[PDB]
Amino acid sequence: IREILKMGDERLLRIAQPVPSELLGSEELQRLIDDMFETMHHVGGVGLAAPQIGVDLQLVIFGFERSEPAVPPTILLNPRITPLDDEMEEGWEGCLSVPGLRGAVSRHRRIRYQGLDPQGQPIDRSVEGFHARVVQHECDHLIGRLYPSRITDFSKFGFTEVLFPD
Ligand code: NI
Ligand code: NI
Repeated sequence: IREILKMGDERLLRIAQPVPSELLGSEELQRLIDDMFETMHHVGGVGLAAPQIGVDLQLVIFGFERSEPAVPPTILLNPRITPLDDEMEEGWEGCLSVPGLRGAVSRHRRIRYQGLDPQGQPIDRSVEGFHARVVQHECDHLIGRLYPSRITDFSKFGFTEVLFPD
């Protein structure tokens, strides 16, 4: 469990450093991953960027699956996103660095993403809808973008208890 930096901290604005080839498969890289999962499981989030705990590395984790749009548990390093078409889809987002709030954000509906897993094996997936949304959201942290900077319709930005009574 680690401190989630909250919006306004200048560490969330960094352009993150690539993970060095040298740490691929290293113990230090494992501790970080473990902390990130423990921290994300504890505050009940769907995803987490290393910069959100003030670690300046292109490293994100995400994964959603319970009684019900599932997303596989993934550890993506040094990622790179390619939109597959011009189609956009609005949907609800929150974030642990912006507690108390939700916003509607329009994202690419279909992406390819590529990167490395923690042992340096390449990742290369084509995804749509929610899975595509989460990856776009987490990769924004690595270029110092939080989701309010992405909102086009501020009629749908507000406090969670006000937008969602239940
Ligand atoms: Ni190197
Ligand atoms: Ni986030």
